[PDB]
Amino acid sequence: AKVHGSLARAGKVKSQTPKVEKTEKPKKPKGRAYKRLLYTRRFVNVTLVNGKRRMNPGPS
Amino acid sequence: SVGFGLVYNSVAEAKKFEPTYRLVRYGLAEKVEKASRQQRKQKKNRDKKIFGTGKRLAKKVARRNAD
Amino acid sequence: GKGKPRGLNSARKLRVHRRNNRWAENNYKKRLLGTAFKSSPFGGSSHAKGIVLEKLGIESKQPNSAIRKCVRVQLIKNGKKVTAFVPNDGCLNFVDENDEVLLAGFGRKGKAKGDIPGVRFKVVKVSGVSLLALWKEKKEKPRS
Amino acid sequence: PRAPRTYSKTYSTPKRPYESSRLDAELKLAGEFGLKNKKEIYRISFQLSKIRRAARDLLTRDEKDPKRLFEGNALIRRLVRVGVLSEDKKKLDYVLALKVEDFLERRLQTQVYKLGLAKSVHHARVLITQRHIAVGKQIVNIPSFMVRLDSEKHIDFAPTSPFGGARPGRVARRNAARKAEASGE
RNA sequence: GGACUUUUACUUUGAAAAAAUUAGAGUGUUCAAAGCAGGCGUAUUGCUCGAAUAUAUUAGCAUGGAAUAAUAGAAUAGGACG
RNA sequence: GGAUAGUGGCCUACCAUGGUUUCAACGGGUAACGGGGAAUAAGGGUUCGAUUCCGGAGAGGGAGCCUGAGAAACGGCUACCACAUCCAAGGAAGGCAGCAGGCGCGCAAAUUACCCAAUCCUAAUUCAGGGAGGUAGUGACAAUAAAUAACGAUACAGGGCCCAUUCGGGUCUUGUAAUUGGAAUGAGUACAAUGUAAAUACCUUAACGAGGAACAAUUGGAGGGCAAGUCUGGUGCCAGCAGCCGCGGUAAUUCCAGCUCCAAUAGCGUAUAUUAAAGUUGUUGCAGUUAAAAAGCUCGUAGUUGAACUUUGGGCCCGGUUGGCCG
Ligand SMILES: [Mg+2]
Ligand SMILES: [Mg+2]
Ligand SMILES: [Mg+2]
Ligand SMILES: [Mg+2]
Ligand SMILES: [Mg+2]
Ligand SMILES: [Mg+2]
Ligand SMILES: [Mg+2]
Ligand SMILES: [Mg+2]
Ligand SMILES: [Mg+2]
Ligand SMILES: [Mg+2]
Ligand SMILES: [Mg+2]
Ligand SMILES: [Mg+2]
Ligand SMILES: [Mg+2]
Ligand SMILES: [Mg+2]
Ligand SMILES: [Mg+2]
Ligand SMILES: [Mg+2]
Ligand SMILES: [Mg+2]
Ligand SMILES: [Mg+2]
Ligand SMILES: [Mg+2]
Ligand SMILES: [Mg+2]
Ligand SMILES: [Mg+2]
Ligand SMILES: [Mg+2]
Ligand SMILES: [Mg+2]
Ligand SMILES: [Mg+2]
Ligand SMILES: [Mg+2]
Ligand SMILES: [Mg+2]
Ligand SMILES: [Mg+2]
Ligand SMILES: [Mg+2]
Ligand SMILES: [Mg+2]
Ligand SMILES: [Mg+2]
Ligand SMILES: [Mg+2]
Ligand SMILES: [Mg+2]
Ligand SMILES: [Mg+2]
Ligand SMILES: [Mg+2]
Ligand SMILES: [Mg+2]
Repeated sequence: AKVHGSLARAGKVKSQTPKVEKTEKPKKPKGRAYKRLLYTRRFVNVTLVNGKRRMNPGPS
Repeated sequence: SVGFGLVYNSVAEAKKFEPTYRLVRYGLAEKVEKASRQQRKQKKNRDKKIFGTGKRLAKKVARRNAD
Repeated sequence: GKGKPRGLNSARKLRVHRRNNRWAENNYKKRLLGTAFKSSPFGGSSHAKGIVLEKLGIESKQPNSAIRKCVRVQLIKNGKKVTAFVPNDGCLNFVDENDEVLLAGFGRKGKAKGDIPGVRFKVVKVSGVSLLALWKEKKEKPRS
Repeated sequence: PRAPRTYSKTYSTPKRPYESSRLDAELKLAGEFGLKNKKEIYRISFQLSKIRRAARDLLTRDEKDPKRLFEGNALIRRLVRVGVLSEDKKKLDYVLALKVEDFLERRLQTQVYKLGLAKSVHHARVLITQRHIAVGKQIVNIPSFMVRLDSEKHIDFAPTSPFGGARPGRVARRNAARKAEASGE
């Protein structure tokens, strides 16, 4: 069907999303320590068992 | 430190049977330096363009200073 | 026994029969006919670099409504003209015209990809500088 | 024109990329023996995989076959030597079984901790790579060393470094240099 | 040494067989991928284990088998032995 | 007969009419050098091999030849063809599919460095020569090992647990903590020795070298397949996503971001090809009434295939290798 359509709007939404800067955060350990940090988080102490389990829970 | 060593039956014996870079390391032999390896090659190739001793070719090219 | 000869001396027939019937295999057929070398815009190779002629407004297929930003490209080694897609958002701002671009396949083995009709290629680099990199802030587009 | 330098890869990778059960089972193993990689598990499974293959093939052969007896015993005696294989099950129908942890349990990473000396699997790691401890007077910085079980008795701190005693070292001697300089003349 | 022998397939064992690669034994390259080293002493005048084995399939050669499947024979007797 | 080192239609003379083919000759294609081998792991297979070893062929394209034991040689010559360089215009000269290096070509690939110390080769030869070869430089081709942190104390909090009439925190650690604590090491830097032909790195090792401004890990993804949010902001069938199914037209679990989370991690994404998944090429092992597929019918050569039957049964002997009960 149609081939020449308007090019004017190219980049529209990315150009108009309000920029918010990355916020400075504690540096996460790289390597074995991160695996460790996962292990103790995922298994040892756990967190919440509600209904099954949850990894990245929001306002629950 | 694991390593290797030799002991010759005399110092004359060593000097004749030893790699010449070792006698250098020790100081039993002087390092006589020469032109670059690719400098020598170039010298040879230049020499190849001359048949004979060539000092006779120095006079005939001196005649060119006239003509 | 339904067809195939079970005999101990029938090896020839059994070979020849398979040979014949391989041609009904799409992949086998392409490979021997040399379709890649003969047809197809790329020489059979993985990428091809070419030059931008015009910037197209190709409209999406149904049930989708959009305008997909694409460019008509003339491959250097060929002369073959090809329309390719310029991925992500903006990025058609990076291209312009008579520019050098690096085209790559769309993954579908020929076979144009999405709601984008007839476009079998996509842009990877422009002016040697890699659309991805341009798109974030990482690199900048060269002089001329 | 030189003979090719030969090489081989020491690991294999799981086909199903996301399997929640395998992942959990994987992490625990790492979190226990103190591994930074899934590859450090992948490697062992690959080594184990080839061993089981050899074992498998040997079993199909007739009992008391010359190849089977020779190669079979070698595999067994190798496995027993390092301490993966139990003395009680020596006959290789158990090498067919085995399992991963039996290999992991023998790493110098783990032996240094199992013996005390560390009191963490992670403290174990850092000590080893830091040019501490040893087998002989020979230092070993690789956590994967696979203690040979008759060398098990000789795991101890190095003749060098502190903890085996040498000299406190730059981080400590720095403070000792700040103690006598600030407080004294 | 003489005098003659119906033709094949299949299977067995063996000879002839480059190395590197593969499988694989031995050996603690600090581990490992590797390498083919090395290991012991009187470490002042030497002792010493190694550098295996397997695969190598069609064809050709050599040998054992005689089931399976072919081939040839004696009927115008122009048959067989002496 | 001639010719060759020599067999031979290799060539010539005379004579004859032969030679190959559906068991596929002849011809065509090959983005074809052959092989040892490579990739893919139930097996049977499939695909690949320009390229470290072996064999062959070539030296811009053809032909011809000198030398010699050996060449139809090309870092030898002669001629033609195509390139192409120097000049005083008369003439003369070149052949990188050797090492580096340049242009062109493209998706696609490194230094105009050092040395004969090793590995070996050649010569009249222990010595000379060797861009063979080694050395370093460039180098995320592929391959191996594996740093980016370890340990306490303390501040509430908890789950344990003995007691619970009821305050609870007490010593066994689970750790989330926005103040703390001294310990440790190489990444780098660097005397020195080691290393090396001489250097460089490595292995050693004085002096230095860690607290968040760091010596600060990435690359993709978070609707389904598929592991991880229905969080907040933005846009409003636009911009864009999306291998495939599908998202976006104003509360978007797919876009643009912030936060948080997942997977692999010194690596991870993409494109193209191939292999496994594929019993969707099927010998093992497919399907053909209606899903793709039995020729309208019968004859029939090539091909494949093809009933049963011919020394079986019984007797005697010899000596091997496992395994038992015993040693
Ligand atoms: Mg020279
Ligand atoms: Mg001369
Ligand atoms: Mg058809
Ligand atoms: Mg649809
Ligand atoms: Mg157009
Ligand atoms: Mg072209
Ligand atoms: Mg055989
Ligand atoms: Mg005729
Ligand atoms: Mg044919
Ligand atoms: Mg070709
Ligand atoms: Mg080849
Ligand atoms: Mg081939
Ligand atoms: Mg080619
Ligand atoms: Mg021609
Ligand atoms: Mg020639
Ligand atoms: Mg040349
Ligand atoms: Mg030559
Ligand atoms: Mg003149
Ligand atoms: Mg060159
Ligand atoms: Mg490259
Ligand atoms: Mg060179
Ligand atoms: Mg870092
Ligand atoms: Mg820091
Ligand atoms: Mg990210
Ligand atoms: Mg899920
Ligand atoms: Mg929203
Ligand atoms: Mg998001
Ligand atoms: Mg991957
Ligand atoms: Mg079969
Ligand atoms: Mg089917
Ligand atoms: Mg129908
Ligand atoms: Mg039908
Ligand atoms: Mg019919
Ligand atoms: Mg017919
Ligand atoms: Mg029959």
